[PDB]
Amino acid sequence: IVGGYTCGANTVPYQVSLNSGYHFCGGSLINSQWVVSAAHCYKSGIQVRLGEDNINVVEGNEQFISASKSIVHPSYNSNTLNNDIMLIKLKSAASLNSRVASISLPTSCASAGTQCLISGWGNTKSSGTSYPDVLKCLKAPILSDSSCKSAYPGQITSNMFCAGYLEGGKDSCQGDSGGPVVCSGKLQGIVSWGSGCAQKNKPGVYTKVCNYVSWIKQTIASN
Amino acid sequence: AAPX
Ligand SMILES: [Ca+2]
Repeated sequence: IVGGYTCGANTVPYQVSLNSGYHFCGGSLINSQWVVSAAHCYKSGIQVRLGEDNINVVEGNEQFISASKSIVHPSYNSNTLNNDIMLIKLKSAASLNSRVASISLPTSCASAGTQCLISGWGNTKSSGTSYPDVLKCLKAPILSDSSCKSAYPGQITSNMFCAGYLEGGKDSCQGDSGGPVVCSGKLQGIVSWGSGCAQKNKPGVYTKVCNYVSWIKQTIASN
Repeated sequence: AAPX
């Protein structure tokens, strides 16, 4: 997260870190056994880390649970990032509490101008690299589809939206991928891609979760 | 453009 702020320990209780010996992506807890992340985050050997704040120090409240299933959307395209969504089933159920909590899925899509909370442990610099210990947060609005397509001509599908700031300085970044965009208490987006981070005229692009609510439900019910 |  570039141009954000320290969230505060456990103030985003649905945020998870996906770890393979290091933090590599975010995700969102949607029930005690399932996490939503980005398809581009798929790999073998995922450990889901819940209840995290400082990802480099064991502080209390953490639950580390291996992924038992990682299900990329069948129509995920690794070149366009269309359908950039994955479900992870936990090997055992997380213990839910005030610091480890699910986030609701949308019942309808969000409109342009809706303010959302985007969070992660990704890079905090628009040029070069700095990875934070603690979770960072950014409040950002959903942009109009016209503005999104103007910024990314030929690259925005019906399964994407833009959020953030055209003036530069505030965005998600590498290491935030897979993490949440929450708006009025619903998980409306997944950190997906963009042209650099926090660059002028190049807002973040996010997977449009409202298009996948039925797919998520059917996939969980069958697994 | 790159994944995040
Ligand atoms: Ca920790």
